[PDB]
Amino acid sequence: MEHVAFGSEDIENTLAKMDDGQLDGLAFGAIQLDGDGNILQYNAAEGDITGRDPKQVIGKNFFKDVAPCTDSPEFYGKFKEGVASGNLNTMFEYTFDYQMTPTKVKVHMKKALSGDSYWVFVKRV
Ligand SMILES: *C(=O)/C=C\c1ccc(O)cc1
Repeated sequence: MEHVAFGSEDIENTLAKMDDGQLDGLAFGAIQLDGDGNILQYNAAEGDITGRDPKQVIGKNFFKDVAPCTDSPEFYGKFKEGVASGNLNTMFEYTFDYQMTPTKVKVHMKKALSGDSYWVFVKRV
């Protein structure tokens, strides 16, 4: 288990040194999106929550194909705004319900230390 807490203020610095292998050790879901919403990373933990096979969704558009239930002003709206503005740090509850049992979750989104990469952290509530 990779000892990193959900909601840590310096999470993006800590996660900068993790490979996909290390990323699977987190106690929470972690997805890495590019500026266009394509999945660059998607760890085992999130997969436990959504049922998705991590290595299968990589390279696919999240908002378009993986998780259409996040295609809303309440989720997709903030991401694109964050991307545009060049910064993002927001926390809010949500419910994933596409092709799965409705699961109330907490979502944390924040720009990565990298230029055009963005994190989506997910935990059960
Ligand atoms: C809403 O988000 C529904 C499903 C879903 C699919 C994939 C991932 O990663 C999260 C949620």
